[PDB]
Amino acid sequence: FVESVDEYQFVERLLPATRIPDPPKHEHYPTPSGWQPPRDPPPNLPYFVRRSRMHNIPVYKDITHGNRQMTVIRKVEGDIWALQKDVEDFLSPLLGKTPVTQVNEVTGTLRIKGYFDQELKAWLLEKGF
Amino acid sequence: RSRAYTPPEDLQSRLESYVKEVFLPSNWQDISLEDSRLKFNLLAHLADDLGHVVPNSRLHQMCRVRDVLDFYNVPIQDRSKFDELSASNLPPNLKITWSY
Amino acid sequence: LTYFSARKGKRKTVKAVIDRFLRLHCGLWVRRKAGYKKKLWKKTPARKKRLREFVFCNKTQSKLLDKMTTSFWKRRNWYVDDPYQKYHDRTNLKV
Amino acid sequence: EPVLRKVELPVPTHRRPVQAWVESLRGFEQERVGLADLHPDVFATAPRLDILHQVAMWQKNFKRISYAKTKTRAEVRGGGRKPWPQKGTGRARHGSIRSPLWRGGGVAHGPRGPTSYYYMLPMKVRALGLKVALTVKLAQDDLHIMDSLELPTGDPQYLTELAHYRRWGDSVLLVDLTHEEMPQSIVEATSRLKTFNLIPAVGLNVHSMLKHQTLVLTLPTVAFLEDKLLWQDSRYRPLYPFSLPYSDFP
Amino acid sequence: ARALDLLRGLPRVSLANLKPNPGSKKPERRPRGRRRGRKCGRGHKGERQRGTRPRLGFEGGQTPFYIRIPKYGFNEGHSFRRQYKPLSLNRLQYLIDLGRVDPSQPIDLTQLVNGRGVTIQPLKRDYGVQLVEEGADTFTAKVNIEVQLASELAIAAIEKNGGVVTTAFYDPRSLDIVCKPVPFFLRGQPIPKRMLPPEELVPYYTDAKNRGYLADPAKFPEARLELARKYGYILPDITKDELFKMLCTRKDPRQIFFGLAPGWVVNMADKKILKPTDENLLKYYTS
Amino acid sequence: YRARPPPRRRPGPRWPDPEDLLTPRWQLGPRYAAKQFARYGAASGVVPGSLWPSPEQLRELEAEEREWYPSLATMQESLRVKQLAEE
Amino acid sequence: IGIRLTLPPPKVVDRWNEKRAMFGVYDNIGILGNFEKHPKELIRGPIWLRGWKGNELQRCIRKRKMVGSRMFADDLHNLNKRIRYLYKHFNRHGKFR
Repeated sequence: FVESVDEYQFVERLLPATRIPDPPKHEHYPTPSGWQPPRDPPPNLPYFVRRSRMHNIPVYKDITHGNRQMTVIRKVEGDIWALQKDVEDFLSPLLGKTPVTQVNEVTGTLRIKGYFDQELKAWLLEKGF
Repeated sequence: RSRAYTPPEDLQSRLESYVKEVFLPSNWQDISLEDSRLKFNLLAHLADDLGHVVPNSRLHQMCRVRDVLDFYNVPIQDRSKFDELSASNLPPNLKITWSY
Repeated sequence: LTYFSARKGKRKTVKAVIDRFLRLHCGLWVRRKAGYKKKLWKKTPARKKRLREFVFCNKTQSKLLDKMTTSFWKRRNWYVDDPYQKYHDRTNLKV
Repeated sequence: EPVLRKVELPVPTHRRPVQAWVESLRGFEQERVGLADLHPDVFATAPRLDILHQVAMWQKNFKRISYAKTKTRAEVRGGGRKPWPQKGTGRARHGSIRSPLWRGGGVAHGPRGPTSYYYMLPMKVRALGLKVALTVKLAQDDLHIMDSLELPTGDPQYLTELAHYRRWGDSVLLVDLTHEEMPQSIVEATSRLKTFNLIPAVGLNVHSMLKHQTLVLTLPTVAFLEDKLLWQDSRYRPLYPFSLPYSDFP
Repeated sequence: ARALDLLRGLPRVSLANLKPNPGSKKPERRPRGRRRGRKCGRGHKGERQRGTRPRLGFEGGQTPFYIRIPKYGFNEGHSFRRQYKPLSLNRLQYLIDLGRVDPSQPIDLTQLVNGRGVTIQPLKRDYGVQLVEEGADTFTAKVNIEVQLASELAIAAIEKNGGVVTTAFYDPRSLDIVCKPVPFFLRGQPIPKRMLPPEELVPYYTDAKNRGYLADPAKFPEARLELARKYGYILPDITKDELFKMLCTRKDPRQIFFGLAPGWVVNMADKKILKPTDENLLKYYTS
Repeated sequence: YRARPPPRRRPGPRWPDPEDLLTPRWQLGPRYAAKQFARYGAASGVVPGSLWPSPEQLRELEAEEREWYPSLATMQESLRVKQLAEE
Repeated sequence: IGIRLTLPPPKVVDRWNEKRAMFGVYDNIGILGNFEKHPKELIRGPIWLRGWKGNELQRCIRKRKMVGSRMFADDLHNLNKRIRYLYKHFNRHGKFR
């Protein structure tokens, strides 16, 4: 009425994974999508900006009230005020005036007024974050 | 036992002697102890001789032997504020009493 | 509307709305004009064209209607070839 | 003979590993027998005492079932008839003897039924709460490690005297790995006392360790905590609860 | 590690010291005082004051605005209109690069979801994925992809780099089993056999110009060549490559998983698969 | 104060005896038994053959399939007929 | 007059009792217990709100449909009356609508 066989490997191909896997290497970065791993040994600046659980640069667009455009540089740790100096210097010649910043050294985060997400993603890339 | 500790001057020389037992290369004050076994040996010797063991929250700040020397050159006044207020040679018109 | 159903204890929709208005996921509500299949024999041709055009809803109307339905109807819906899906998003929006 | 340790999991390449002594209990005057390193992002996280507070208030108000009931206007006996006609007397109009005004009546807005105050914080916030609590317990010279919660004999006087000799505090929270492995010596010596609390490692919490002033883990327990609490970071969006089988999880 | 240095001095953290963040707890308003409550906000004596004003939508007895305007079926059959969660080529390339969906093996829907690349709700009528033309250029991968609908630009982008696309239909129950295979194996049931499309979809999955799983396989190459000579890229001839055996693998209709037959019971407690060995059953499932 | 032994799932299959009138109806049919086997296997579970449809159950299932789930020979024929009629 | 004249006997609270010395032990049985359990299933109390929160109306509906066939007659009549009233109130009374 029944027979017990062992070709269970296919079943084991269906069980998902919990841990994100460390992505595999490439002979020429960036990959076609745009990824670029974090430079090793780490860049020498006072601060650091960790990368997300699936390896992107933590710059995040944001909105409130339907007209407060904002950006958030999130997983900083170190002299965040150094990072405020850096980002203010970098953004000044783009807008035409210094950007209105808000630092939060408790959460280790920073934020800026006005959509600059892709600019800062590229900017933190070429510093080695 | 008590906490109070004041840095002996000969401590300086003592440190080097202890380092000699567990390391010959000069510039000795800038030895790096990231090898954990040697760090344990040195710190245990300093603790058992000088009667003052490094705190857990300060054991990572000191990665170079210069930091061991720097930490051991700070004193600790193991006394409540009663004793320091009393020892501050108060003016004639001030009297403090402490019911303990 | 019923803010708490007696059998489950959830909100409820005014089904007079679902058969009257269409949800564009950005927030807009599009409807039809009133008078568009009635007495089309004395309405001048320009009036016919106007009454045949779809039309949006004022802000208070949109908020009222959003209150009159639940969270199922305010949902990103990926239909196969719906003729409205290019309107489910705004672009070049300047407050 | 020295007893060492190395961080098992990966360490990010811009943080050295923190370290802490490994003090035994086989004798009174035997601390600093060993030296262990601990992973940075479970014993060196940013302080974030606010998240600590959120977790403590979650642990207070989520088991809480308030058993308070007060008979409303309709469940206090009697009360049908009008006590007296409407227009006849100059007396104030009243349509029941149990309205909230009248003595012995009901309560207009009182505790209704057995209420639950249950809410669940995202599990990453609770993992981060354990991280913060351990980090703060280490930065304040309060956290201690031990190779094994072993004693020579079971008298509570020994444990209390030892806790007095090393200036631990007034209350110690000893943590061991599994409830079935704790040696009989510590079990005996700690059942009697009030301020010395054993815990199998499955049951740390913000409240249990903020209550106490000394958190005495073990080498197995720090390995365990590192494993689970780090696993809470670098984990996938969950497809279904982890009670069910997963390829790589257990 | 400066904050820990500060904490080394400050007194012990305990439950007497903690506080919320400055801004979380907006303070509570209760009607007591000359400001908060004398009429407690309810206004003068009216019908707002007593709490009894007409249900939401009323308009003072003119015809309600949501009843003047006509009734057109913008949402007529919406409960049964089929839905499809897009999987743009940008997103497929992304998931290929970071190692989340392995492209050596076939990319089924179980793999797209066990890499958490696209999540499709079986309920709410989402039947499956759909490849879409977005960032077709910059797509570069040898991927054997099975989806539930496709656009010919996407088949161009996937075949041009030497790939096989085969559209495939799943039923609601079949889909709910595909997305979440482990909980289904926890139900104890034997695997069902997935069912052929409804009437109005069979033209879609039997024509080779949509890479159907029920079209004539001998009608593929002329379609592929027509596409290649429509988008100006030279079609690669697959059968040389080392991975042909993977790009030739394909589960046949009436099958959900690859190495598993409709009718097998998946015992996960001791790692076994149980099979039915009675003639009537084995003819029922194999059909 | 050795804390209380930690809570656990009851280690084994739950077989509620069918005498007591409190055993909920859903915890007595075959569905629950199938779930018990799927979870804990034949280690402490049931006789395996019960998982598949019984012969009369099979016959009614096949009747349902034959009624509502046509074959694409039939479906293609229906499409061709409708196409000719529309044309 | 609304004030007393003798201090009450000073209550002794043993802050290091059993049930105060463990408040929260196993309150993280999931994040570090292989997720076998859930804190939901550690909280004792009524069968109809072991791990659930709602307003009064929803709470009484749950009490009815989950234990409203074992509860005494007069209590059950009070409960049905309470549902009727809270329905009327929540659905026809208030400032916001």
